[PDB]
Amino acid sequence: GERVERFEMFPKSTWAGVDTSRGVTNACPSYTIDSSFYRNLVWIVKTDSATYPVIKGTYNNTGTQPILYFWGVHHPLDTTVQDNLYGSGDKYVRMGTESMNFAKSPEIAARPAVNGQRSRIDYYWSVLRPGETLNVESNGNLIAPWYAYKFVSKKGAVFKSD
Amino acid sequence: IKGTYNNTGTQPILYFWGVHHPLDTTVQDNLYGSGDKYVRMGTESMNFAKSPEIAARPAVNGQRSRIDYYWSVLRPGETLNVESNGNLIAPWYAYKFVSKKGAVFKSD
Amino acid sequence: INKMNTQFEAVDHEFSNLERRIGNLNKRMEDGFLDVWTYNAELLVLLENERTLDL
Amino acid sequence: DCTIEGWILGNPKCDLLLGDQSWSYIVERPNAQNGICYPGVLNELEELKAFIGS
Repeated sequence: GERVERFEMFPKSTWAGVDTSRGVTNACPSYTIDSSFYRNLVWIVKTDSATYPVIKGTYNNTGTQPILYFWGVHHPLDTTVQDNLYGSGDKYVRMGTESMNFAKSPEIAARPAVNGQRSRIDYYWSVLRPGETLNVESNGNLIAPWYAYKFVSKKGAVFKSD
Repeated sequence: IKGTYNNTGTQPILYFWGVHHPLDTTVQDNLYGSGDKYVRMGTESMNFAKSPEIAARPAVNGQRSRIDYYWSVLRPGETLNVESNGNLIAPWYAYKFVSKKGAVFKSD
Repeated sequence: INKMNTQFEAVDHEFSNLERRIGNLNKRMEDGFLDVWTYNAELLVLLENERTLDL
Repeated sequence: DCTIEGWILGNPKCDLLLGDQSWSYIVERPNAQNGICYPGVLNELEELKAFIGS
């Protein structure tokens, strides 16, 4: 990578019918507060009303810069945690582009505790090419993208030293 | 739907299949029945099973649905079984194949 | 010419979007072999012409 | 006018290559336009091209 430009791709006001503020946990703290989350991803949680209505989003590529973006799927530890954070029924997290196809189902299991969490979040990444459109659909357990990186490249390397 | 194919000769058989993913539950319920669908296939060494993943992808050539294509090579003496409840793109023609090392060139 | 007849075969297979590392490994291997063979041949040519004129 | 994908899949516009065939090497043009018609992903396409080259 030679040059990057961080921008907002799917704003918080894109997902309709779901609570966008509850997406924080003590496992991801900032230096001021204890419960926070990634500044580039949104942990979509149910509102007071249940059933987690089907959420959709889209993004068109007009410029000439590839767009590196990230998303995630949340896997709770109990059916109680799933039914509390999201609605009831079969959930899914699916995404598509002109060349990308992704679809993940919730896999609830009680993993060992890491940073006080027995749940997991599988993180996935992709690169939307110039002129490529991205569609996102979910019924639950979705970690939605918020900020992405417009990216222009030239060969380099990475060093692990002090 | 079920299907099977035995290998009697001595030529490996390169074959292809696919799984269709519509954009709506309406499209799925229109093209195929209702309920849980699956596309599963097995050989003496191959195991495949894909579930329908309905999502509205961006339109490419006027299609918001997708078809995931998969390929395999049935070895001589290997049997192939195919089973499906929906969303199956079934193999029709395959290639009996005899090999020797070569390459591929991308030029005009 | 006899000791140089051993050909190093190398073709560039297609590498996907998620095969950047294998592609870079292939590129580095082929480029290193090319550099080694070129250096060997050129310096052998120079030294052999030298000692031939001397002979 | 095609790619290997549309060739072994059987795109109706690449039917000149067909039946029982033999060769020593395959040539693919860069600006071809007849590939995967119905959108999707051909799994292990690079390994498929490598195995076809042989």
